[PDB]
Amino acid sequence: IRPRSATTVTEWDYEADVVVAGYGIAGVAASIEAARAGADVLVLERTSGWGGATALAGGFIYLGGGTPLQKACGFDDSPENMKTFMMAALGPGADEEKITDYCEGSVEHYNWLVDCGVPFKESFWGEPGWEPPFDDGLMYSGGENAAPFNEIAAPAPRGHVPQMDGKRTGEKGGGYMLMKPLVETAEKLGVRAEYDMRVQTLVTDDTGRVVGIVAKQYGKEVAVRARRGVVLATGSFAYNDKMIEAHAPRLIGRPGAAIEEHDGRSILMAQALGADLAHMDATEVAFVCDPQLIVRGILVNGRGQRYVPEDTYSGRIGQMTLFHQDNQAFLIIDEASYEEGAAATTATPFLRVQPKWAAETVEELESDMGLPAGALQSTVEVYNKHAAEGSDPLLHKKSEWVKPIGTPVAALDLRGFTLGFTLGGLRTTVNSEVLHVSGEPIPGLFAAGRCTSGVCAGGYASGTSLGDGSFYGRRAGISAAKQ
Amino acid sequence: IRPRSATTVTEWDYEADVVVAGYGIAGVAASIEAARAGADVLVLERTSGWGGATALAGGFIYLGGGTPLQKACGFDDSPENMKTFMMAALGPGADEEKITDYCEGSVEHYNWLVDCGVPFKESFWGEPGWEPPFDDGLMYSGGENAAPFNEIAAPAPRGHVPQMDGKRTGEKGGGYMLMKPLVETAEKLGVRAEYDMRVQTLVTDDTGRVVGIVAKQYGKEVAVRARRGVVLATGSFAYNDKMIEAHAPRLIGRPGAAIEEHDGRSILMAQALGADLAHMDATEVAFVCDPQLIVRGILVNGRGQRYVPEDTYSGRIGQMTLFHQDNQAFLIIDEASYEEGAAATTATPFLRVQPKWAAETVEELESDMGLPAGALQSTVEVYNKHAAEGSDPLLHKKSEWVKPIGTPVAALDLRGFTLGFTLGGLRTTVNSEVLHVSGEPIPGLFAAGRCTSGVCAGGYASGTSLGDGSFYGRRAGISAAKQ
Ligand SMILES: Cc1cc2nc3c(=O)[nH]c(=O)nc-3n(C[C@H](O)[C@H](O)[C@H](O)COP(=O)(O)OP(=O)(O)OC[C@H]3O[C@@H](n4cnc5c(N)ncnc54)[C@H](O)[C@@H]3O)c2cc1C
Ligand SMILES: Cc1cc2nc3c(=O)[nH]c(=O)nc-3n(C[C@H](O)[C@H](O)[C@H](O)COP(=O)(O)OP(=O)(O)OC[C@H]3O[C@@H](n4cnc5c(N)ncnc54)[C@H](O)[C@@H]3O)c2cc1C
Ligand SMILES: [Cl-]
Ligand SMILES: [Cl-]
Repeated sequence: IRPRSATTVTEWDYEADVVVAGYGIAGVAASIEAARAGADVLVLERTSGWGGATALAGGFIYLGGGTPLQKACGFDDSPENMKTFMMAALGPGADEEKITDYCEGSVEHYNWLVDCGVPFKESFWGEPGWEPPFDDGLMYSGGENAAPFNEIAAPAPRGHVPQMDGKRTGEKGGGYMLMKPLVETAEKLGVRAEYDMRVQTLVTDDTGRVVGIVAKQYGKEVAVRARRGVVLATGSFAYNDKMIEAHAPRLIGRPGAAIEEHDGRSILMAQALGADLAHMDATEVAFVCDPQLIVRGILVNGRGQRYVPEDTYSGRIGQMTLFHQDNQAFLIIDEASYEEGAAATTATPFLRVQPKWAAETVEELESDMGLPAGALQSTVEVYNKHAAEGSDPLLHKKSEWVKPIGTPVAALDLRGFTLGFTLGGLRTTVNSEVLHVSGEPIPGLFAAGRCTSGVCAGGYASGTSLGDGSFYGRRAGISAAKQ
Repeated sequence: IRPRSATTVTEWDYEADVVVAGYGIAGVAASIEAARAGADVLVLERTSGWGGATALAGGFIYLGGGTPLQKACGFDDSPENMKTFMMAALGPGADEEKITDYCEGSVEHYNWLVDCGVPFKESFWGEPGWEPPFDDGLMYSGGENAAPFNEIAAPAPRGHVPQMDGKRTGEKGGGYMLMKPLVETAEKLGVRAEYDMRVQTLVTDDTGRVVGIVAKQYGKEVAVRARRGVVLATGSFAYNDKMIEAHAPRLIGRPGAAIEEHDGRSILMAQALGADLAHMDATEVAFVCDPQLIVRGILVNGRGQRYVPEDTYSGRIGQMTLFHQDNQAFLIIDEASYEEGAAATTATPFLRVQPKWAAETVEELESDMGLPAGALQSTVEVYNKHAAEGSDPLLHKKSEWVKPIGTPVAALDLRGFTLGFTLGGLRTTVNSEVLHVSGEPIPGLFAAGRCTSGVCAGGYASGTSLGDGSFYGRRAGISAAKQ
């Protein structure tokens, strides 16, 4: 992992101006910009083909500030409103400079993606869910339309989703129709790609400039020269158990990144040169229960207490459950509401969890679940008293979802229903330069995507990973192509 | 911050075998061991005198496994029981190798401290509090005698406190009687000290070995040669705002380390060489309300819900409040119980917070506090139903503290009552060698105390900082003195 001195490289197996490690969203975006700038670009991919986790993703891309898609669907937004939301939802300690930059450039970035051939349907999906069941292009994806954020920033949906039939998240998701037009663009520009390239070490000259990389390809060591810059774009550290334990131990035993190649190597390679890190504890957290069920009940913790409005983003429900309720949750839902939720339109019918307990009364359900007498009954009594008036003054679930819980009543056992991926990584500038602990860029070294600390510092919104990876991937390619 | 090449050092201002940066607990312990091993030892201290944060501390030192002090006070313990507790309480992701080592060596370490002249009174203080009001030597300090840990490990008090009259935490605390006998020991051994030394940069040779440091002393740059090793012992990063934002943003605006010199420089200096880090998000959190009040009431969050047994360690109450209840807490307490708590013996009478609201009934108190109708009433009704039977089945506060809340009733406003210090830092071995991201020690470089990730990975127990700093300080001195 220690850097290799360039003087010890006897021959270069490959050479380019800009060498991009990783052919996912950040890597392809960097390749396009670098090639447009006139650089000779070579992408190094560890597997046998392009796409990475991006091709398996739902395809949300977190964009706003008044995109053509938001306008076509009748939703106002601005860069200031988007920034207000993201600072509140994606912290604490969110990078104000980076978020401001991302928001100010968002509409241009949407148009840039469309120019590369990424298609979006001018239609909005408005029901709770993890993704649009159909090929709709816009959806709420960060809890913008739920408490507390709906009182902090004006709600606007920012989940932009490429148009695709037969989306299968985890196999070939909406994220595939982000990657494919970008790959076609890169290929037409003359971007080169080498496969089975497992990048291992950075090569530096006696000034400390990064001037190439060492990799294993087809079983043997190879050295790749980078005349202008190396862009690290190899993904997260979710599958590196030692790093999870040391940095993000809330994910011990509940890994949820899309691919195994997310082993943190590029973070380590850069740390070896003195690169700085940020938010290494930050984690996306999914909650594997269908949102159409969740929104029609109340979530309670292991003490029978409500703790999150049930109409926020499911990922935020995941974080609140794992982080603050010791990963213990139950959905309390009356039989009629469960039936309505189970019949509702969803992209994830496989997440329709069946109730574990069912009873004629809340008092019986409470004793069935092993809760102390009154713990659940009181929660339901107080909820119902205010719900009869359409009001949730405790957690501010929107009134359209608020009504008394009736009988018979059921409980879904949602203990240990979370998993996630890492959000921390290398510290980078808005130009995607990797920062040394001195606060200065490391010459020749750029990075984007989930090997970096991006727009999310703590909280997460769906789309921010493909959003920041593509946005800052572009910046890394622009910067790396400079002479 | 980038390392200085030794070839560029034209003259060394000072030279020693073992150079210790920082004259607090970790630094003095390292100095004693290195000098006992026959090394020429030089301590570099940034301020005008020794002691650092240690001299201002309450003086708890987290020790167990059957110390002479535990035995004299009639408390059984073993290294296995101590390990079981610490793994459960100081995680998640606690370092099992390090905790096991610390527990197996704890009794020897207690005896080592006594041999150096640290005095302890053979007496135990049993009432809730932040420290013994008098000169008692033993106290519970980590919630060992409260849920959930009292069902996971056999309770044993491990807060060992040096004997001292007129202890004033933040000025000259019990921690002073840890530091003073150790300084006397170090002085008799011939340990040298230079003051106004602000260490800035490590010096490396062409193999990457750390062979000295560069510092500013008395206004000018100086270079200090370390023939055998450099021990970094300069404290935490709590006062470095940029590092707090990037790594531990839960502490933004609520700093609570004892001294300003905790600016993270040694963490950065070592990262520049490729040193690895762990648990950079981990934070001790104090809760600035007297424990004799807290234990006689119920704590509720901003939704009027209980969330922590009120007889656990106050620091754990702090963490639960800041981390999981958005820093919002209120103590609900009846007038009679408040009077009894306010009259109880404490080291911290200045933390006797006065109630903000007082009412004849819980229903009135609830509406006074702005809580929704029923939110607080139901909490108190359920608590009281079980408390009439001496039982807290929700949070398992011990029965001796459980009884119905009566009337009139008051609420203390404990929103924004937390502050803390950082627990993350350099990754070190059990021999206090600083680890590179490669997993190999950096030659010549050792570290201990709050510039390192020690026994705490997340949770905190009082005494673990002076405990691990002194224990791993010894190891750093032993390792650094080797040829
Ligand atoms: C179920 C699920 C759904 C998701 N849906 C969304 C979504 O809708 N919107 C969103 O924003 N995020 C989503 N994500 C997250 C998103 O998929 C990833 O965070 C994102 O794709 C990472 O982009 P990247 O360019 O950093 O990594 P990738 O797209 O994974 O690309 C990294 C590439 O680097 C290669 N690589 C790894 N190591 C090396 C090496 N040593 N040498 C050379 N190459 C290497 C990999 O094989 C890979 O091709 C989802 C995640 C999950 C688990
Ligand atoms: C109110 C309060 C009470 C506490 N009580 C306890 C307790 O009872 N038990 C417990 O375990 N913990 C307690 N702590 C924590 C404990 O005080 C510290 O964590 C511990 O003293 C740190 O030990 P150290 O050796 O790392 O740092 P220190 O003891 O602070 O020593 C570090 C030394 O390095 C010097 N230094 C800094 N930078 C440089 C530099 N660049 N060059 C040279 N020198 C430098 C400093 O001036 C200082 O003298 C308490 C904290 C607070 C805030
Ligand atoms: Cl992923
Ligand atoms: Cl401190």
